Formats: sequence, structure tokens, C-alpha cells
Amino acid sequence: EFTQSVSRLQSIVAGLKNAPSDQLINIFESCVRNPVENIMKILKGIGETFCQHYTQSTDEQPGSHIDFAVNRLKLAEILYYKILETVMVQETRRLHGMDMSVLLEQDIFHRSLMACCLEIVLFAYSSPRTFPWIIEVLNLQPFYFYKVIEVVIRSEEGLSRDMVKHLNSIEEQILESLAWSHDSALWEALQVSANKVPTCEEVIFRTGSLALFYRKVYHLASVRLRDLCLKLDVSNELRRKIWTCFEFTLVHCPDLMKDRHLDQLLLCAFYIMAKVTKEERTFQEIMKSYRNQPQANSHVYRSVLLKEERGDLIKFYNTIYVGRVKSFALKYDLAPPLSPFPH
Amino acid sequence: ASLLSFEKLDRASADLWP
Repeated sequence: EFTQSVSRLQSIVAGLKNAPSDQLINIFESCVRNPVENIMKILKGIGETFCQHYTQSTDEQPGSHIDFAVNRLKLAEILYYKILETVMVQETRRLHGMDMSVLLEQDIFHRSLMACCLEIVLFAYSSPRTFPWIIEVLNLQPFYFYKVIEVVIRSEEGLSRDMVKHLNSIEEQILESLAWSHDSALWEALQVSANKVPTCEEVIFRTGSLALFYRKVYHLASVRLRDLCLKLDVSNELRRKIWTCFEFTLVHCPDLMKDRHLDQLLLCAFYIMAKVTKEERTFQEIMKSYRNQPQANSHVYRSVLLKEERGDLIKFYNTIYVGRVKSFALKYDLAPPLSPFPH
Repeated sequence: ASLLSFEKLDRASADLWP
């Protein structure tokens, strides 16, 4: 009678409680600094905030009953402790019998794991509250939060294919737009790194949060470019030029991504590097092959930040992109370096 | 020569792509 998503969630939490298991407790108590109290405070603070926003209405999101709020929350808490135990148990330092205090005292990890659990529960129930609702409510930076998604997927194998697909989907949302907003911690991380943006080669074969993030960005973009370059023309494996152009804009024009979408710069790279190379070269009807990609939405090419104001993709291309990238584009030529494309 | 695109998307999806 339950949906297979809710049925799966029920069998994951079966026989488990709102609290840390005896095993996890042992792990907590083998730390020089026992995290258990601060973890409980975090869940409690997240729990209050969640219920407050869940209950009170907005113009976008009408409020729901406290009883459901409490039920979603208890499920997420159960999920939280089960997954946390699995994460801690499988951790290298535990295998080697090393004090895990530092790992367990990172607040952003705990907040993110708990938010991700709330997200799983909400998705399972087909909640109207759509990501990134949960992290906006809980005041969680996308740039920090997204790293917990890979952890969750690999630490809970009871997750259905659909669940994993949804978690990967919200990771892509963070990688393509959410983490590039003007208030994103990404810009701060960039700042302490002296505004040096990882090239693609640098993150393939560094290692700070900046590196890991751009690694996932480049991978995501390469997958979308490869698909695009396997649909319309369809392209020469050059497309090493389109990639190189795109990488140029990430590295040497990172501001172009601020409050924008990753596909907007990818498609402009496609267009401009089409035009100059005298191959083929394609009009913005590129969208036909693009719109068939799952992440593609009309807002992506129909509403694009310009300066308020907003405009379509072609307009953004003409007023902003061309001026910034044409010095690079024109060197591929009638009258030379290329970036390695990841496979 | 300019790389500007002379074109528009002000059309609608039904028309633009069928």
C-alpha cells in the first residue's frame, strides 16, 4: 500500500531508533572529545528550525501540520544515526584504531548529513518542498553541503536507484548553479586561494575543497559537452577547442559564472568556438540537442543574468560573452594550446 | 570580423522546436 520509495525508507529504518546505537555510542566514547552532546544540539537546532519553516506558510509554500513535521523529522533522525554509524565504522581512522574526535567535531558535516536525510525523507514522500528548500531553511551553503551527497550514497546501500538518482540530481544542481551564487562560500574559498581557479589538468592527474569542487564541475561539464557533441553535427572530437574555451572562461573569467548556470557558459563556448573554427558552424539551435538533456530547462537559455536585468541566451552571448571571450576565440585561426578532455 | 549572433529566441518552443 505504500509507495516503493516510502516502503524502502521504512525497511531502512526498521528496528532502529531516534538515537545513536550502542555501537555508535562506543565510537563516540572512544573519542578524546565525545561529540555526542554537540551532535544532539545540532539535531535539536535543525529540528526546531525545520518544524518552524515546515509549519508556517509562504506564498510559494503553504504550511503543513506539525504532526507530519515531527514524523518526517523522526525518520530523518533515524536515518541520520544509522548512516553516521556506517560512515564512522567504515572510516580509515577507526579501522586503524585512531581517535576520531576531529572528524566527529566538524559541524558542517553533521548539519549536512542531517539535511541530506531530511531531503531523502521528503523526496520519498514526494514533498512539495523542493530542493534546495531544505538547505535554505537550515542555512547550509551548497558549496559545503554537496560533499555529503557522495558520502550518503556510498554509506547507505539500502537506497533505491531512484533515491541515488535524486541525490546525484541535486548534486548536479549545486554544481551547475547553486554553488555559483554571489553569496556562495565558493567565492571565499577562491579568495584564500588568491583567486586561482583549478585548471582541468590540475584536478585530474591541489586537493582542497576548491580542487574537489572544480573536479566535479569539469566532469559534469565534460559529460554534457560530450553528449552535445554526440548529438547535433555531430562534432569532431574537436570539441577540444570548445572544451578549451569553456575551461578558459571558468579559469580566466570566473566572474561570468556568478549567479549564472554552468550550461550557459558551455553553450556559449560551443557557439563561439563553432563560429571561429570555420566548422560547422552552428546557430543557437544547439538547444535542440541540449533541451533533450535532463537538466535542461527553458529558464536556462530563456532567462540569463545580464547586469535588473535579465535576457535570453543569445543576448547574454552578444552583450557579455563575446567581449570577454573573443580575444581567446580568435587565436584559433585563419591568419594553439588545447586543454586535455577528460574521458 | 564580429562574432556577434544576429539572431533571436523570442519565438516560442512550439515554433522554435517541434
